[PDB]
Amino acid sequence: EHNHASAFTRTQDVPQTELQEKVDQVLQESNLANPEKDSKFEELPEEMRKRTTEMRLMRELMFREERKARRLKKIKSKTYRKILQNVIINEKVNKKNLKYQSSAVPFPFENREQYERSLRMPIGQEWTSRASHQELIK
Amino acid sequence: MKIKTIKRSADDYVPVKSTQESQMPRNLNPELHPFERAREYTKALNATKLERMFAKPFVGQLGYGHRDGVYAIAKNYGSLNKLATGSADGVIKYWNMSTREEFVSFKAHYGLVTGLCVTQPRFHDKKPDLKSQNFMLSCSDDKTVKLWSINVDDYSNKNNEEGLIRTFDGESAFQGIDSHRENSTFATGGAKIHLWDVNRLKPVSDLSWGADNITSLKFNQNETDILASTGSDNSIVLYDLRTNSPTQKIVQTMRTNAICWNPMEAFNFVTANEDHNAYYYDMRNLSRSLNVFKDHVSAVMDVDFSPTGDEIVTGSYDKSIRIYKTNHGHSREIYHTKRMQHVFQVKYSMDSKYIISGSDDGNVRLWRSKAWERSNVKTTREKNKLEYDEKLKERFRHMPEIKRISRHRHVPQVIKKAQEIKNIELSSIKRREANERRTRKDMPYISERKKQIVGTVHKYE
Amino acid sequence: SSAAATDYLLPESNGYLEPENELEKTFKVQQSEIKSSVDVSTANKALDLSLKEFGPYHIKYAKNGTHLLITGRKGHVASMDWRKGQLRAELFLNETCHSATYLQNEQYFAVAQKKYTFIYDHEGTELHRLKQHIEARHLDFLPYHYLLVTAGETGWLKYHDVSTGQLVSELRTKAGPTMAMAQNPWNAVMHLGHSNGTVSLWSPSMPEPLVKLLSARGPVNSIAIDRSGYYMATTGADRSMKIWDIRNFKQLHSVESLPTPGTNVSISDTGLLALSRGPHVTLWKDALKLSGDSKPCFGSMGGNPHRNTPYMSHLFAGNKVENLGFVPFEDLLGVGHQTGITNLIVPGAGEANYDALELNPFETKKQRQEQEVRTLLNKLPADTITLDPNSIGSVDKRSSTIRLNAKDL
Amino acid sequence: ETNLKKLPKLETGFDALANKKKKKNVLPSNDWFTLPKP
Amino acid sequence: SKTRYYLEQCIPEMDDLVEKGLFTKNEVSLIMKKRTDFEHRLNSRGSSINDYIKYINYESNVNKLRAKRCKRILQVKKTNSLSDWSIQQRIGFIYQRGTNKFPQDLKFWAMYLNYMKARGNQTSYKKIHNIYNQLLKLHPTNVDIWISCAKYEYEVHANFKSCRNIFQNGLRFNPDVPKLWYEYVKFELNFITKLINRRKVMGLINALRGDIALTIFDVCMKTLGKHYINKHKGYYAISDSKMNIELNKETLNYLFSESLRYIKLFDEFLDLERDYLINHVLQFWKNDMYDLSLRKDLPELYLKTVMIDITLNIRYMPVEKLDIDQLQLSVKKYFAYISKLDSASVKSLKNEYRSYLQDNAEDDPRYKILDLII
Amino acid sequence: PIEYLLFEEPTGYAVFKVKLQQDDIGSRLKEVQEQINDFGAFTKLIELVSFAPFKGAAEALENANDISEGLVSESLKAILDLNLPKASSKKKNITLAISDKNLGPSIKEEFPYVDCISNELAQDLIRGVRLHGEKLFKGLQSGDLERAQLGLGHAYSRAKVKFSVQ
Amino acid sequence: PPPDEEEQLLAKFVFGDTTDLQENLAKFNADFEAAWIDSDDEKIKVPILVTNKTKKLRTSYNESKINGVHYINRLRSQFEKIYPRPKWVD
RNA sequence: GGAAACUCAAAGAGUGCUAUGGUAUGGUGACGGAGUGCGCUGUGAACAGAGAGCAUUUCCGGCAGCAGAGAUUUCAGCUGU
Repeated sequence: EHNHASAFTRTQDVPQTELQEKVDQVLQESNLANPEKDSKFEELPEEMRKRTTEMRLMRELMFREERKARRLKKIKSKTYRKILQNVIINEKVNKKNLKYQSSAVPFPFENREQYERSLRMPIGQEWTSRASHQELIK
Repeated sequence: MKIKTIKRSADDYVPVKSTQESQMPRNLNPELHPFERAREYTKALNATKLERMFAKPFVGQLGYGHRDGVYAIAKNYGSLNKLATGSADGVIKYWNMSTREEFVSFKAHYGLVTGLCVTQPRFHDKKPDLKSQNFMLSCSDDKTVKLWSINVDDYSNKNNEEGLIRTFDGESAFQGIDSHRENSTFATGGAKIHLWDVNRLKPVSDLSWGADNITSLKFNQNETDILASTGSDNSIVLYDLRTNSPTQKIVQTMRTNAICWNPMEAFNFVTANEDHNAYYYDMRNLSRSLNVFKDHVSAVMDVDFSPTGDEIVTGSYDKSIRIYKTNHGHSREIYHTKRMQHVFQVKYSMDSKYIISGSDDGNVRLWRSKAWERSNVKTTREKNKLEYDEKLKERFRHMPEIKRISRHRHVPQVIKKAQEIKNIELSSIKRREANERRTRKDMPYISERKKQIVGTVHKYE
Repeated sequence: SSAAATDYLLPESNGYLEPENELEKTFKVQQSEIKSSVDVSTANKALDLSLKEFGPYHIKYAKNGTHLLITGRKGHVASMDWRKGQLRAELFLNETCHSATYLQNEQYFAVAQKKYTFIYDHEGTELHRLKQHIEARHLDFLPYHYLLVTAGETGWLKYHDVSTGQLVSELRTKAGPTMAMAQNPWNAVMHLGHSNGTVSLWSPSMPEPLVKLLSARGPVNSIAIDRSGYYMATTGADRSMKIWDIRNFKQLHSVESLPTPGTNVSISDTGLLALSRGPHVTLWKDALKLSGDSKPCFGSMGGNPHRNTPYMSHLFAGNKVENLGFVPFEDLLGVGHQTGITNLIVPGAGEANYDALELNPFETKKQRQEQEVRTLLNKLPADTITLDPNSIGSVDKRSSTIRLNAKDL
Repeated sequence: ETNLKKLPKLETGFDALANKKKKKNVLPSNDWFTLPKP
Repeated sequence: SKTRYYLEQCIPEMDDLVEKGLFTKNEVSLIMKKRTDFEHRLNSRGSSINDYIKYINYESNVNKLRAKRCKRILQVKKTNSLSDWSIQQRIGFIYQRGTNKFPQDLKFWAMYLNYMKARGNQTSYKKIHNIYNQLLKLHPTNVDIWISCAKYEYEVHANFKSCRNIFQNGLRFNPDVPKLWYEYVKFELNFITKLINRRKVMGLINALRGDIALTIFDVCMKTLGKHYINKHKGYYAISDSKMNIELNKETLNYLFSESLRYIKLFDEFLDLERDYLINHVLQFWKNDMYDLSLRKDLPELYLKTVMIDITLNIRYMPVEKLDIDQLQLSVKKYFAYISKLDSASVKSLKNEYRSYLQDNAEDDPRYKILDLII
Repeated sequence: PIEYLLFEEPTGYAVFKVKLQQDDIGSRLKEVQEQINDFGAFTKLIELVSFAPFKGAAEALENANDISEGLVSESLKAILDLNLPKASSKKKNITLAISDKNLGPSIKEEFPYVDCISNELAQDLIRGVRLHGEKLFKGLQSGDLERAQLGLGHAYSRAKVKFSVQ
Repeated sequence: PPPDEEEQLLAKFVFGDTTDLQENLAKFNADFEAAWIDSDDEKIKVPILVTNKTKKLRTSYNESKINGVHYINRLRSQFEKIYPRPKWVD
């Protein structure tokens, strides 16, 4: 999988419009990779209680990776701080529907209990839910 | 007294606006749905009958065939629809199987082109242009291996000197060829098996066990440095290309016509030999086959694996081809035609859905691997119906009434009569060996999977 | 588990009526009081046709409750959409008709006439005169098998395939005329009641009855089977209702000495038991259960809670009812009697949640067409009718239960 | 900080378009080639 | 059917929601029959985005009732079981289905984005990125989506690199509406203002200029002029030189009115070098525009830019110390204008007098100013 | 693999994403040849991911001439750079299905990571989306496509012949 | 577990409750002692369970004999439910 | 034979409608989000990234006090339980 064609970045990494090459030659006259703007905001009890205005100022001021590093620094600092009979059935053989039942037990099973435990549940739409039907027929 | 009846209300069951479908309330009570075994038995029976009427497997022959019967075929393992075929009169052809028409033909040699395969030739001075040129090389009995390039219209990136970029040369004839799947290498069997690369005009190494010739060759597809070959002393030899040497051989009863390696299991291969069956062998233990695929009635000429590794196709000297599930050992399907004679080459296309057979009247024919299966794209209702019917035929597979229908084919008269006299012969020898076993003392029970190996170098402990 | 979790998705709830007092008995609740207490749609479903001049009307509903088929004893057969006002066949066949049934639809119905059974299309043109089925008195259609089953004054039971057109089976009952007849909806075997007091369970494969039960003394006036295929209520002419287990063939209940012989029984989809003894119709709730506290009584001697008094009763004071039939997915009991038809609002008496792809009460013309072709395509063969339905995937009860590995051969 | 609070922000109409509502009413409800039949 | 699949996907959350003893079976059957109605209306024929919207509103209402009933019954605010995220996940999937079916109503797309943003910590910003990516793919020409995408990723996340990439890609797609140009110069001025204010703040606790905004200003003028001369006179150039010069004049009027709006909403960025950043637009407008804005017609525009260049230091309050410093500059401006102009001389004199009188003891220094500008 | 599809049309450019490949070997068969006529199965193959409409009839005529003589215009560059993923140029390029074998070279001249296919599979995918048209686009264009076709055909013809109204 | 008014409002929305709808349809309404006592019935005492018609005007299953004024009121309510009370009298 | 129709049925043909699950939502606290590490894309390096993968105890989905945010509900961080 290649990196997706996003609308948050440049899909060629060389300036593709006149605007882009103008902005990049100005920005390489004065670069803005923001290592300076990382080291500028990577600096900033009574620091907790009294500094309730410069804290909000630095919160508004800091950039994306600066705020990520500030969250990581606060997380690491707090984690370092804390830790006669009535029924007569006939038993004749049903010679017309002994063709609807198999002759012996088929190969992968060892007995008809196993084999009929395979056959015991219908996979139909009418007898399972839709999700179970799909799991049974894929 | 409190009282409540059924209030059906007609807003939930027949819709207000006419453009939309009606509600289908369900209720999964088995009281509501009574005949749950009989109903899906009849659906499985109607699925087997629908398969037996939808089985129309012949797609079409491609082109006009050759002039003198197709004895070599090679697919290329990276493009879906391209196919190289060579005949007895030395002509080779490259095929677009979409339009069923040749990109190019080539009077390649003078004798039989006895082998051909395809390459991505790793030259270290030039760069291979594989988006507009395809490469096939081919060996014949006039002591030549020739490498050809083909102009291919598959990408439209560019806009050119097509044929015969080089000519390797041996002192004796060649009989088989297969290309390594990397590193510019191929191997040719013949009077002796040589290894070659596409830069040097001479063999890098001769890797022959003894002074007995080699009839066929296949490289492995994964673990690509393991070769296998069939020699006319009924021998199957494995070679390794790390050690640059043969590895182990076995001698069988009759002669192995072909090998194909399993593309999904990397140590299993299938041999196709002259007693009329195929043998599924493990490379790590050649003392026993791990399957025998038995249903042919004359000498099996060629075998191939599905790219899913789950089934094999197997064309034989009785003028018919047969498709086998890999775990069973009998034929799942037989394809025949009154026009098809003596199928000498079979490949299984990289789609795993079509089967290419080269016969010896000249023609190369496409078939469906699943005959009842059509190749359109399917809406979810028909796709769900088709896989529901497959699962239902699967779980009712052994009922006698649907087994006698799914088992049924029309086989030619010659194959049917050979089949029934083969049956009465095998039943007679089982009767006589049962009598002989009743009398005599120590008759060992030899397995069917061992009944066809006369011996093995590098014995197993 | 996932199939049983659908009871959340079930849309409707079953009906009931509950006493909420100890002075308020449930069998003394009047039909006009029900029609006042329930909604206008159900009150309009409780129809009443007064058809005086032709005979007592055998009633029949389609398997979804959309169509009604009445037959006068004299000649008057009318197939109609009882819930709209649409009749689609009114034919006066001036010989004494006995019974009728729909086949797979409102589109075809079979009537049992003076002797021969006839088959009519949707608008009433005669399609078939069956030269077999010599004297039918009882017709019933088997919808999953497409079989019209026929019994009557001859001692013969005939299964006729409606789709192909072919008489599947002729079976000698060998017990004289067939006094009653019902179909097990579970496994499609036919319970016929004879003049011996004997019910016999039949299949179109075996030329002998699958089972013979000794239900009553005298003859057997009526048989009804639950739709779960578990219980069977038989009324004899010896003033005896008897509830039977079908699967294990035990006799669950024996209500002897009814005041007059029960001429009909019916069992709803929710297991009510509607017995009819001439002018009277009497319904019991939870009577088809194993315990002796579910034996249907007629009064509770001193207020015993362990006595199954009637769930509701009605008196057709003028006449004697001909037959009973519950309307399939609604809370009604259609009783056909000497002066026509009457539906009764019975609140506990119907499956509130049908399945709409088995059989749909709101189905359209295109849905009827495609469902007809699809059920015709998956018609079950008549040989698959066994006493249990789950015995056509198995192995033989011969052919040893361990599979054999040829060493032991 | 108040100047950063009062700097002109980027304006859209997209989430207002999500929270938009309407004031709409409802208004009420030969061939070229055929020769003339004489 | 697929309504059956979705409806029985809804069952484990109400398994859990009956086990946690807040709902009962008879009321959860009622919410299932309402949800059955909605799922059938969704995936049947003749479907509507109002069916989708009413389903989302119903699911949000049963979510709010579930939260209320949880707080009243269990006296916790979440049961940390399945039944507190499944219903918001359902709403998100109804939104995804609706935007896959009818990807044409930006009201529904923006309701999706609003609910997905307001879901809070539980959502993922890459999940918002995915629906921004596919929405910008389907509607590249609609420009408020580009503004909203970049506004979400600067005014919430402060991601300057990705915000610059969004604005450059949008200006690649439709370099014709001036609104995207103005929001890009607005973003660049906001970014450089935050840069110099964090510099000022790090100074007060403890090179890279508006020339970006000037360069995008320059390409804004060039490409907006190109696209107006290509938009009007549309098919061909079948027009004689009278109509060609009429067109070129009108594009100069169009472009210069947009730069007038640019300076009008450019003045309020007064934390950077606002004098330099307005004077560079002044010097970029002062040059020739190939059809004699000064030496011919648009002389009213030349007088407007001359008045702007005069008052460009006099953009001040009634405390007129800058006027007392450099009103001689305005006098020399009026003299240099009236040395050439004929009626624009009297117009510029009366206009500068009226402007200074309207904008400017305190009336006695203003009496000195009135005697000066009299 | 035919991963993306580029359909040019008078209202703008459309990039579709190929969901399911059609058959290569069975591409001449009856069911494969009429699945592109059935719409219920063609929507299993093709999904619309992007549609950049034109700025008017002027840019429509410019892009009609550029598409006619086989050049990548600036709106093409914009929509392809938005939609196609940054694949490699030496190993597994992203595959775009076009209908013009001499527009392909202009696409690889601008995006070297894109190999372009216009053979019979891409041709019948393209004529499937031509056969269905307004149904694939889900309602997202202004202007009826045949009305824009009439305008663009008349404009293209008068440009090509230099029709003067003087 | 008390009730709540906001909870019952949006519960009436979610469960689809037309109870207030039927209440409003029933509510809206389109808005825009005796001259003799005989002193014999009080000391009479009737049986109840001797005939089937009077067998229905018991309030228990243990009542067998009731007082006369009670019995008169029972069959007055029974007369009122045979012939319902019209509006012209009251 | 004929006439009528907001009449009742039985069927045939064509056309219309995103008619779209190639194996169905981002998540049964079994979970999600944040961050890190591995992996991936355009032999080592820095750079540019993708959302398309995999861990595990790094934190959060606990409570207040307090200021901040948007239209009385939700949203955003410091000091301890």
